[PDB]
Amino acid sequence: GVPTYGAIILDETLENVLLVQGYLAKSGWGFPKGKVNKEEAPHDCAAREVFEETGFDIKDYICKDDYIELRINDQLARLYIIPGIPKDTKFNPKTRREIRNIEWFSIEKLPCHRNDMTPKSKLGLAPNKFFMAIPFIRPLRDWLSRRFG
Ligand SMILES: CC(C)c1cc(C(=O)NCc2ccc(F)cc2)[nH]n1
Repeated sequence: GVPTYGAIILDETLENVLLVQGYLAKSGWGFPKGKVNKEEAPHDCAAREVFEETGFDIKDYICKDDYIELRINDQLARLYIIPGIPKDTKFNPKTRREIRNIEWFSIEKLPCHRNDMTPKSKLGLAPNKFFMAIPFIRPLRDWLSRRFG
């Protein structure tokens, strides 16, 4: 799998993160990210993907060592952490054929795991519209604890 790059954008309070919702297969909510182009630097891919999906340019704010990276089914996904973006920032995707909506979400109210269906005696996880974000949420909370307190 080809690596993906993106960002976790937080507001000034550090309470809220920016998620985007796409269409069809990508119909839930997740962090803005996408597939690296051949010969493209990770920081550049992240800024480009985030710019296309939200209209907000993170290039002046990316810090090289501040990211969270997960390998999920042998695909690397790296999200650069970008704090302090004002909640009144007007976000507008370029790619409005790909992005339905863009919203702030409270970190503390997002799930950091999906629920089972053990109150139904059935194996698996119930659907959750935050499926793509979920795996970053515990690591983000642990990273904010360390970096801030
Ligand atoms: C595979 C299934 C579970 C899935 C994946 C996603 C998803 O990625 N949504 C967020 C998103 C959408 C468009 C975009 F350009 C960037 C991020 N939603 N459902």
